[PDB]
Amino acid sequence: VVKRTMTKKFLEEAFAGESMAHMRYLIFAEKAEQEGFPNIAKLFRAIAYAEFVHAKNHFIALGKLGKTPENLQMGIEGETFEVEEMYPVYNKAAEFQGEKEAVRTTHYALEAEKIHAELYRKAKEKAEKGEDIEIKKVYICPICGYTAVDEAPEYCPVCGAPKEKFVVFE
Amino acid sequence: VVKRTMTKKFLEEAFAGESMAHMRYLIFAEKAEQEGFPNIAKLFRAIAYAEFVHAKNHFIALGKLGKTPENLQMGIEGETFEVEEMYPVYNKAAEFQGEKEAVRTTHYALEAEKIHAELYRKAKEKAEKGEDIEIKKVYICPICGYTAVDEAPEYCPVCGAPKEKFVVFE
Ligand SMILES: [Zn+2]
Ligand SMILES: [Zn+2]
Ligand SMILES: [Zn+2]
Ligand SMILES: [Zn+2]
Ligand SMILES: [Zn+2]
Ligand SMILES: [Zn+2]
Repeated sequence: VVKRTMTKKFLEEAFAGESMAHMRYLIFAEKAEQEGFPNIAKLFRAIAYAEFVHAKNHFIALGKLGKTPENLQMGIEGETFEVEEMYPVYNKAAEFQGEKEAVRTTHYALEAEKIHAELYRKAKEKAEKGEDIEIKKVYICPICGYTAVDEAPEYCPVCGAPKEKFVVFE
Repeated sequence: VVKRTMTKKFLEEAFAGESMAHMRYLIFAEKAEQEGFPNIAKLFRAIAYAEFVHAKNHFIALGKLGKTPENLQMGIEGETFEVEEMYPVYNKAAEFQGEKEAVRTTHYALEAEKIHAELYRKAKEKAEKGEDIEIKKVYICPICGYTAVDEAPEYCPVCGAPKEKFVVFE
């Protein structure tokens, strides 16, 4: 595990850097597909996986990967900071600054993070007792990121998108 | 498209935070499966996808998504900063501070990014004049992120991994 302050900071910044690049590339891949360059889309996804490899290495070298229950606790904390602190403030500044599109994306994010904290809380009870959770499927709204386990409403309660548009993990 | 300095800076931070959360959840997913929690892994992956939705929204609201050629150009500039500036320096700091794991992960990242810039450079050329790239397969080393198109090397020149460990994108 990395312990020297500067090196740790540098690897933290690299982890952030690799995460952003991975994310940029997945967004770019989707755009490339829409423009009819499926092979370039494949190129972006594959390189995104390389960035994931790099980020995972940095993440592990910094000692931030533990067991599933602790990982879930890190999730609960991150989500809670976003719900309670970050997004309410960013949302309010956006509104105060008349930036309507930023008011939208922060509101989309905020409502979904609320759900994530609770799901992770519920899964941690299970993991800590050595039990996997019992779930059939997860629905994600591809517009606002609204998240439902097993059953979802016919329309996204945040953005109004129809259930048929939801992304299903099963 | 967000113009106010504060809101923009906040969205940029939120995009960074969303990218890292997505990355963390993908790392946690892989760990949850290894520990025998396939459903928790499924929950990690699904939520990671929701973070992708939030980051894409912030990214688009920031005006950062263009057409494939200009997306490739932004990729090229990012890769070039990593290759020439960030990782040589982080690698040298890690070595100077005696952090051998960090020396390793920065070396791993470094060697792989050199390949990335060149491929995006090649793909941009094609994409500018309306062509998709020609190329069936991309190969990625799951240990160091080494990248090879069409044909895997007999072993990874960076980490030494057998041809057969490479992840295929086809
Ligand atoms: Zn990288
Ligand atoms: Zn979340
Ligand atoms: Zn929605
Ligand atoms: Zn989010
Ligand atoms: Zn790269
Ligand atoms: Zn390798």
